[PDB]
Amino acid sequence: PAMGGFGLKHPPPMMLIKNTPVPGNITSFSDVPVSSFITQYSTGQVTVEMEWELKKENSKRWNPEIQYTNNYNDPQFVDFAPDSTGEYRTTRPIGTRYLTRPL
Amino acid sequence: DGVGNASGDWHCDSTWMGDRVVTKSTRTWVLPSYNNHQYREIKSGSVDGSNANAYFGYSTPWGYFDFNRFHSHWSPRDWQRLINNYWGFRPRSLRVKIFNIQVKEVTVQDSTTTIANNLTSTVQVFTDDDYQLPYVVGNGTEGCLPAFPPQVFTLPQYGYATLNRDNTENPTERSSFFCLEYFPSKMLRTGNNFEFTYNFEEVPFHSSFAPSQNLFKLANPLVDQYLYRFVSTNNTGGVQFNKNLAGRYANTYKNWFPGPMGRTQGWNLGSGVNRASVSAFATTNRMELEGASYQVPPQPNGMTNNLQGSNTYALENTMIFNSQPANPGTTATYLEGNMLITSESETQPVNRVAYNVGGQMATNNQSSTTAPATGTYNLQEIVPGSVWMERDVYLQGPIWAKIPETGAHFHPSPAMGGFGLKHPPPMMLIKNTPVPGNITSFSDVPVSSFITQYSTGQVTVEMEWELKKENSKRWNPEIQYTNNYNDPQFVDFAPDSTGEYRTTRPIGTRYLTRPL
Amino acid sequence: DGVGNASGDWHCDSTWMGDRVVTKSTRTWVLPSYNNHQYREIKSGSVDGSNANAYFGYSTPWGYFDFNRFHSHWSPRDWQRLINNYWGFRPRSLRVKIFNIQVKEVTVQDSTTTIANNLTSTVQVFTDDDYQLPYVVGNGTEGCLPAFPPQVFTLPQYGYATLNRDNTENPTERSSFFCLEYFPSKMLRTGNNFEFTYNFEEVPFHSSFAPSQNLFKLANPLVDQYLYRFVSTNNTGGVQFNKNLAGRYANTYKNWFPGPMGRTQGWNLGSGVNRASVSAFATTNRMELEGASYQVPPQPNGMTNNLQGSNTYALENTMIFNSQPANPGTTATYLEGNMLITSESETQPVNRVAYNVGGQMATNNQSSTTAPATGTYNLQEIVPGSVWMERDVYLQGPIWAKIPETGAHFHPSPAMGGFGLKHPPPMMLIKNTPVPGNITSFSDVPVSSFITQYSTGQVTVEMEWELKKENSKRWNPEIQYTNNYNDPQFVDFAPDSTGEYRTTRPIGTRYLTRPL
Amino acid sequence: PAMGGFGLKHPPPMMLIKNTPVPGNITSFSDVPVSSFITQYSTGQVTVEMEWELKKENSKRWNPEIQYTNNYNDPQFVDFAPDSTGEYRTTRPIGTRYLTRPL
Repeated sequence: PAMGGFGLKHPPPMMLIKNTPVPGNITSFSDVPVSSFITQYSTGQVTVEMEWELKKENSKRWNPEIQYTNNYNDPQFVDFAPDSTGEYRTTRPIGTRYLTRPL
Repeated sequence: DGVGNASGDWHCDSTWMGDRVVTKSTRTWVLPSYNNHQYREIKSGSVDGSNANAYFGYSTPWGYFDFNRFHSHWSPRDWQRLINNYWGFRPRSLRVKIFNIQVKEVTVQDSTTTIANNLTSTVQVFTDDDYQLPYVVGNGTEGCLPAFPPQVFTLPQYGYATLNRDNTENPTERSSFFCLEYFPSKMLRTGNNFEFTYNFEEVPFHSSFAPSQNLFKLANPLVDQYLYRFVSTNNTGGVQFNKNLAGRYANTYKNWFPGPMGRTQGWNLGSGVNRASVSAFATTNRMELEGASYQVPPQPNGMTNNLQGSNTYALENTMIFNSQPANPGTTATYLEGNMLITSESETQPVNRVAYNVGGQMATNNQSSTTAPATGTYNLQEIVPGSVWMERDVYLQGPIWAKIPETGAHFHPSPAMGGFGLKHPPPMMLIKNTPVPGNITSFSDVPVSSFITQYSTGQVTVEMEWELKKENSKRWNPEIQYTNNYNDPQFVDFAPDSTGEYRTTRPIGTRYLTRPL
Repeated sequence: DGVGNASGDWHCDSTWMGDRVVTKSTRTWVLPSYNNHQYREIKSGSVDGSNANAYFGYSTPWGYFDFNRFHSHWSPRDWQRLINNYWGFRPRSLRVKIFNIQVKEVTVQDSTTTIANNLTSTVQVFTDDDYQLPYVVGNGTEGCLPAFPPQVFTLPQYGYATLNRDNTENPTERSSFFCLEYFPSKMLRTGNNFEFTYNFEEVPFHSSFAPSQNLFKLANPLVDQYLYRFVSTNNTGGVQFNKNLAGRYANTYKNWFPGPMGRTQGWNLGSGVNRASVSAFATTNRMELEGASYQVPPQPNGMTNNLQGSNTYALENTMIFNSQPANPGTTATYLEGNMLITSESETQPVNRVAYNVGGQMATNNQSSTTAPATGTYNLQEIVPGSVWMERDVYLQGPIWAKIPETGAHFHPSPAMGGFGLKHPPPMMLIKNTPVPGNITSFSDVPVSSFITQYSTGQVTVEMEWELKKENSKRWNPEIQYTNNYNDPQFVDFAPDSTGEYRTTRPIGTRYLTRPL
Repeated sequence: PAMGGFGLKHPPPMMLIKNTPVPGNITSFSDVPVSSFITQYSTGQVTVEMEWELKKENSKRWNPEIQYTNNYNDPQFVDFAPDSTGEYRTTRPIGTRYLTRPL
């Protein structure tokens, strides 16, 4: 895929969810479908557990490598943390290539 | 289990079984929803003209159980039974239980504020068993299980300070954020309960006895020493000696020395004039750290803040409690009449007096032309063959402290008293799981409207303590902690006419004596 | 073992055993001490007016064995036996042996330069089996085992380029240094030997046959197609069709297409006028990479550089060898008479001609007012149902290339021919262990005076190849590679009067034919 | 130890080495010790193999940590590598504390 990631023939199936409808007060019969419902919503918890397999880095480079590091000159707030308002901050995209390999 | 079945029972007790005693306490707690479910980054600059006051940290929406006060486990009367009969004690195990939970939803429509219970809501609970979070429990802060069992308490909010940059409110690239929802926790509905056990690591017994002898006068007052001492020079400069006589303790040779001391200022309580209109801060004992100046009460162990039968107190070497609990952030000026000022006068035979100089020593080299000169010192640290007594534990004081992980420490015994532990009883955190209000459309922006609610429940703590049996051969009767009041107007350690619990005195731990 | 016992024997051979053939080669190598035992950081700026020439890297004091040329394993006559009889072949295994080592010390005192052998000196040897080092072997560079067995060769010095910054000589924070002494190696004294085996990964057979049919004329010339084709519009604009007749290949419907092509410039060899006083570079085919322009011979697979029976060559789609080995860094201007110019004319029935346009196609939309227009193209990449022939292997050419590790590639077959391997025969590095000169005092500064020395020894390579038996039903006789010279003045592929090995022609691999 | 490292009661024993003396041409007897030797030196290889035990980092910090990283603005040469002369370069002391822990 152009946007990155794994391309799958059969990816993690979609999980759909909905609130089962509950009819309001209906006093007479009609062949026309019910259109008045009790308004409602739901909430809950969801847990996702993923196992990932890793490929161990096996280099013979002598000198030290580049690493992703928390480097900020005079931070006004901690990055990747909630600020004074409670809203989560993120000031930079973190890619994936820091280690090197000879071609 | 279910809504109409109770998840646990009430246990308050004390079971003495020889070498052990087991205490049980149950209390009723209430938990507010803190911060409205969110983390906030809290901070401060230089407050009250001191940048040691600056910090940077985080408040969380979690609350925690804190039972690190002796009165949370001991009744006044069991405490008396302990300090009048044993030479020491130490904690062995801990068992905690949270049960009978009830989540209440609060709705304030049209100023009616009705409280209904929500049978389907949860509270999350976990214990930080690997000490991965900032441990805030053993630092003399409020929010512990109350002294008196019928009292209902509010759990305090968990928060912590991390690193600030240059004594300002700003963080550093090393400041850390800990998300507590990033630990595994249990969820409890109204029929559920949480249970947790812990064993303390072998620690030394607290020493609940006072020394019956003075450290500098351990020689037999009937025999002379076979050692001599330099006493002067004759008109020509030749040195002269004199034998150390029997009972002349001012001159005998000593084998052991008193513990470390750092002079503190002494003030008079009750009768006894002090300097008028003083402002303590400017002249208190300080330690520098990262460029800032901090007060360091109660000073390090090894001194005595009071000399028996005297009203002079080295106030900063003292633990000062209030006779009652206070409201948050009070700036009232309390007087001696409101306090429970502790005294360590029963360690004076071994610990130096904090408001006096520690001794003196040679300042020059005498010769036919110069006379020997000496100069006193105000501080003196550890030397080899030094002995002192640790600070005492009070019923209204702290049981343990976590020894900071740094890889290097000396004699891990906390300044405020109690046991110093590498791995102390883990923190137990708790919070009301958030429940969203009516949300009708989708948004990628996080939900910010919740149903307001709170919880309440019971908590039981069960601690096993090991005792060290007193084994004296003293002939005459000892001093004992006793209920002695001249013309009581009310019973102490009991509820008064209003229903509020009274306590007029700090109860330490050293009544029994021992020869050195 | 010992000084007076030989550590191995001489093996040169070829053993044909049906479906397999095993070649063995032994050569004598000499190894100079490179750089005087030290690593140097080598670099270049923009040379010859091209910053694609800039680099940054390291030379090391190691040398390596390179046997990635066919003539290192095949004699001219065994090569002929292979290309006249088989349809394909592929490498199966490799076994290498280094033995009979001799370290020589060289002393030049008073211009006498005497060579003595040093019985106690070592050479270090290792193979990079995990491909942790820059693999420089399959890039058409010199220093392979020689074609002719009696020749003695010098091992080349290992060096590599890493990343340079912005087409300049400077490194980047990603440039890496590899210390080769940081791998485990064997040490060999004059009685020792080194042995190493390897198995190739299943690869496709090389195709050593030429197509006996043209790809666009696979239909039976006797039958018409049951498909029709648009041939015009009548005076009103209505469309008209015509049946595709028998043998009218210019119109039949096709199922398959020729391989990818990128137009290259065509030049005439021998007879055939070219533009006078030209400077190729300015107009050669290029690819940009990191901001620089690189020439890319021999262009990607799928084209033919020559049309059989013609003297026009798409020179940059061609492998050009020299009839003999040259000195390092020669800037001489060779003429056609000195070269061994290869031709891929036997793939013309399937591969497009590199110096011609690749075809044409619709450029507009016809209507009552506009006539259909078409435009030719100069490049065309892969389409589905495309077929082409890979480049041929020559006796004087390369056997394999390492496929670069990037996680994404298409049809890993090297432009220069041969097998593309994920994990190719590991590099074998070798160096003379340094021996310090007379050092009389201590210094923390590394020793810089060494005894000068070199080594020599024998190396044996044993490769097993698998063959694909030719299974034709052609009736008439085939084309074969044959020793045909009109009035020879010397025998080709033999030493001349001087003792130097002659080779006047590149010997490819496609003589046998097959119907498509 | 003030300079850092491990303080040992019984540290890795000292390994001493010397060239055994070889007397020059001595033609007569003397009770006086020989003082003329053949001058010589030695050389060889030395291999040291150390096993180290590690303490695995077990943090619950959320935001990213500080890491030692190869960061140079406009390098003129690779650090911790041989330069054009062949001499090994090192422009910075590399300590050991990058990870953090709550007290």
